[PDB]
Amino acid sequence: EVDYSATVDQRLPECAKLAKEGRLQEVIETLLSLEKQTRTASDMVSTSRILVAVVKMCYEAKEWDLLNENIMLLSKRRSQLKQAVAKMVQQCCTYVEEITDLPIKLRLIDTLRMVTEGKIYVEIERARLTKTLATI
Amino acid sequence: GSSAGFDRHITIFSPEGRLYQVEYAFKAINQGGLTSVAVRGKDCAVIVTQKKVPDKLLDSSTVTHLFKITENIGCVMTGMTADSRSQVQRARYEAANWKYKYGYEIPVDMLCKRIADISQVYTQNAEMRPLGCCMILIGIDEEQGPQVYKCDPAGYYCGFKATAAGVKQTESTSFLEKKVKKKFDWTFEQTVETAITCLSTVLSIDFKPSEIEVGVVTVENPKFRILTEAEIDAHLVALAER
Amino acid sequence: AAVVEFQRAQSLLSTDREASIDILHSIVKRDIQENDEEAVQVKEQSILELGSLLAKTGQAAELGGLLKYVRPFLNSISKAKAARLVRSLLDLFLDMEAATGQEVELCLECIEWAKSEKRTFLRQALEARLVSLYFDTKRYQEALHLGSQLLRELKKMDDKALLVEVQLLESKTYHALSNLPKARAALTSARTTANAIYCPPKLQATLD
Amino acid sequence: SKMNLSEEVDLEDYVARPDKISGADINSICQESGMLAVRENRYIVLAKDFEKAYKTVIKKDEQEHEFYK
Amino acid sequence: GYSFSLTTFSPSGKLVQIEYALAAVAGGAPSVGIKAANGVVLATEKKQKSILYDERSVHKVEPITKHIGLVYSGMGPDYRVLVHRARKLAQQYYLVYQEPIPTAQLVQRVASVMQEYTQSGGVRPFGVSLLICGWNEGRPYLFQSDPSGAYFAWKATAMGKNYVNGKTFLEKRYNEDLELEDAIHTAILTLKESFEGQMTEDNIEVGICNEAGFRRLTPTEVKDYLAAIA
Amino acid sequence: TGYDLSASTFSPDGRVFQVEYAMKAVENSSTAIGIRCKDGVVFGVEKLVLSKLYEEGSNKRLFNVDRHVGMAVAGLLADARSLADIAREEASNFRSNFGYNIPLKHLADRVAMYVHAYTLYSAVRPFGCSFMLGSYSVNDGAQLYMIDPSGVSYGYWGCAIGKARQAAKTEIEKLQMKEMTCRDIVKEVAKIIYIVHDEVKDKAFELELSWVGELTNGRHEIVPKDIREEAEKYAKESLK
Amino acid sequence: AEVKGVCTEAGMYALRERRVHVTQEDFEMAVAKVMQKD
Repeated sequence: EVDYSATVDQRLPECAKLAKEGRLQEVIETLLSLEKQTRTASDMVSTSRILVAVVKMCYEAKEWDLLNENIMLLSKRRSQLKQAVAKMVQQCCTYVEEITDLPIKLRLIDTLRMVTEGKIYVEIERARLTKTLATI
Repeated sequence: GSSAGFDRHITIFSPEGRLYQVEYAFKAINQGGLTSVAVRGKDCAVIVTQKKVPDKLLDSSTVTHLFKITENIGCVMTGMTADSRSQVQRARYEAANWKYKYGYEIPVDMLCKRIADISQVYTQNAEMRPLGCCMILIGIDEEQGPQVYKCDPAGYYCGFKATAAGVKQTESTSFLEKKVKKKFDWTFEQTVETAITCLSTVLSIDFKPSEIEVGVVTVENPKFRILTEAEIDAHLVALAER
Repeated sequence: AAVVEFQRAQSLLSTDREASIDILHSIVKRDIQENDEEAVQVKEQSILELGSLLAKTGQAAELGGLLKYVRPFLNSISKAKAARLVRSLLDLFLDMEAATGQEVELCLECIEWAKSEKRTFLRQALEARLVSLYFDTKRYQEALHLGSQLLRELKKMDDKALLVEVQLLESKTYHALSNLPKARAALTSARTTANAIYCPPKLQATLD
Repeated sequence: SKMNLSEEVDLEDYVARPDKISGADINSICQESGMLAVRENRYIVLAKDFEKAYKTVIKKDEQEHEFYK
Repeated sequence: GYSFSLTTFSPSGKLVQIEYALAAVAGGAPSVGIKAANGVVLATEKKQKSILYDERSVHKVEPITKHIGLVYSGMGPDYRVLVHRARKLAQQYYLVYQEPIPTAQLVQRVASVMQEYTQSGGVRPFGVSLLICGWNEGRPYLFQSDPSGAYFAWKATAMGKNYVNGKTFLEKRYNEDLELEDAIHTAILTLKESFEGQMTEDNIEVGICNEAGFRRLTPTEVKDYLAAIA
Repeated sequence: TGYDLSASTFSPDGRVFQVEYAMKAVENSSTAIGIRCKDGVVFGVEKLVLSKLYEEGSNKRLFNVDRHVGMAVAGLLADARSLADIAREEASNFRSNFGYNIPLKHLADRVAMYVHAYTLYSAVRPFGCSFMLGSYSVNDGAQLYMIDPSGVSYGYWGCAIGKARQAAKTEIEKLQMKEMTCRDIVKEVAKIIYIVHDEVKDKAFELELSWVGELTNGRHEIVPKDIREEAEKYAKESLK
Repeated sequence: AEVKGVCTEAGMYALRERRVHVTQEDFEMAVAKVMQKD
């Protein structure tokens, strides 16, 4: 279509630096706007990178409240691409294994298992998170 | 659908108790090909209808189904254009007569109740046909607040939180029914947006600020005003960006 | 004024039930002026919400005593509101299976209020409930006498749905008195009356 | 009962409607409810699918004017 | 206007147009009226086809005087014409006699208006039946005005859709010793059999007449009465 | 079928056929066009001569309903004349009550309601003529309203009533009327009427021209013969 | 015919209980079904 591609290749590293500097609440709004342009454009690969990007920023910055709020929010966007949400959940369930803090891991599991409920494209993940939740 | 005599040609009862002539007047609302939508918010009422100018030869400033019945009362007419103007002229006369005789501005509920009363006589006397038009009034009451009233060819009338009349009345009723079920006291911007959206979603047009006329009444300014193409563009831009 | 306490009582619902109970009681014991259209609405609402809470706490003195305490109050609110108030409070006590021993007493007191206010339809439902209380308390002879009067009154007004329940209670009362011939006769009447109408699934199960 | 419904689905909302519909209509409503779930790559029918399926299947024109009652 | 009667006698000696007007009454929303010992209750099914309608905007139980009230079953617009005529007739009575119009007098005056449209030129009969309730001389009054112009004094009656079954329901549920509150209960029960869906405080309209006069019960009041049904 | 014999009877599809039949009387008449240019309104009527026995000026389809409003008609000429006097008496009453020349928007709205009033009852028939009212003033500006037998009045930049209304509308669209003046448009109105005229069909027409604008000081008048003949030569030359 | 239908329904009610002889209960329950229900 109007595939953005290099457009997100210009923002994403720039947004990566600002996240480390401390500006996170503002850049996610910037990436939310950039996600909206890509999602409407039906750019599968670009939108997938943004959704995977934002969850990484909230993970590396230990923003557990913001990470869970974002996961719910970006999954509920209007006409969200199913493959892009899959990559977000696949990348997010990796963060589940890394996290050792039980209350934080459980809330992320409950959040992730809620955004993957009833959806075929993320049915493998929700299974593995259900297995992960059971072992805990 | 039984018939006996002239029950199809004059406003007299059918064997099953139906006024076919009055029913046929309802089909005349769809003859114009236009849909009107009225939505009432917490402090505003908006009437929106589509404007069609088939050729550049026609003066688009004169194609208006939005009529300023009073300084504080405005209406959107759907149906036969000629019959619609007659109701508007009659409604203006009754509004002026009410002010002269009673000393205060005519309530919106009483304005159509007279128009509904006027149109009922056409449904009882066989010498005249019912007016094939539907009238939707909007106005801010002193106490009841925003008001929306439809005014059918048969003399039926009711208050509406969100009504619609025309070709797509039933499809727009379902959309408005879904929105009111959410139970949100909409602001002025939301009410215009849900009024424009209702016409847009049902017709699937993605309006330009030259294909719809928007008329609003607000509590802060209880006066009926026609939104300019620039003003309609602001809502169309805001709706698109979300 | 008193409306704020209602939200405070509503806020205390998440807390201990007895903690909110003090808030609702204070409104209930609060005296009212001539009309106080806002206060009586809150006072009636509190009394309905307080009794609903007591259906979980199970306090006979506070639930049974509530009905006996508010009889003067029922002369202030509208008759429909008062009748709904008596029905709601009295139903909650008897749905509470705790056999405090005074159930037949205030239920008879309610019927006396129904007769005083000439609320016939309200009285019939309480009488049909009183027959069930009599059977549950083993006052078999009194249960039949009250039911027999109710059967004639329900027959005249063709209240078949309520009629079937009374005949079943008469059927159960005779069966407990070890009178199979009269229990079967009463059950026969209940089945025939039920066949004449539509039975709600609760009534059909009780008949079956 | 044979369909993977969500707990948020209240069937009484559509049962209580005054539309005079048949078992084929009710089967179509549930059938189209799973149609929307399948379209959105889902396996659980939520309330929004049932609301859209009911509206599509019924599609009852008013056919009655209010002034008659 | 046309100067010839649109209502004429059929060869079988029937005013066929009047019968067809009564057919419209049978298609209207049910209306139930009960004359209890201490008052009269008027109840109707005020059910809208969507929530978008404002229920309180238009009322089906409309007062005529401080002591007389109307409820109809039939065509909505025609009822308003008779409501205005009844109020005008009630006033014309009041200016001359300086006394509230008796219930029987208003029905006779209103029924005369209904008869005119069954004989006048170029007009069709009103497709409504009027249930008139009032209080005069310390006694409750209930009347029904058919489209033909005939007025009947009813102890308890039902009009509109499923009126035949509602009338029989009242025969087995009405007694002259009934009180006003039990009349409201019996009225809502009478509506319930013909009612489809559930009866809320907004989809039915109940009006009562007593020594204090005629008033239309607010939706809050109808809710208390409705709670006793279930 | 009986659904088309009275104006007080609706068809089952909600259409008054008696009004629509009156529309057909207009579509059987010769074409009259009106163009609202930058500084006025110019009227042009294709006026066929039914016989050589008619004098030049008979059956004038261009009327003067006021000193500032013209009227180009099409359809039943008797009904067109009757609607002319209704417009004349409406304009006369407006001046005798409010004290100023009647606005063309109000004149169109007033006459159209008179036309609409004949579309509701079986005691009268709809007027079988469609007409255009054109006016100019310093304040209101050039206005051109067309009223149909149903009673519908819309403003126009260029309008055509008659049997070649569709053909004339295509020719009017090619014009840039909002920028050119009456002097340039009278030639164009002549050209369009000559284009849509059918010589093999009903022939021997007379060009009736009238205008109202700032060059007539807001007064409707017949285009002078010198300009009318100049436009006629240009119109005839455009046909090659 | 309604009287006859009551009898045939009374025999049905005995069959619903797998009885052989029609009892008075069956006739009464048949009366209620034929008249009141229908």
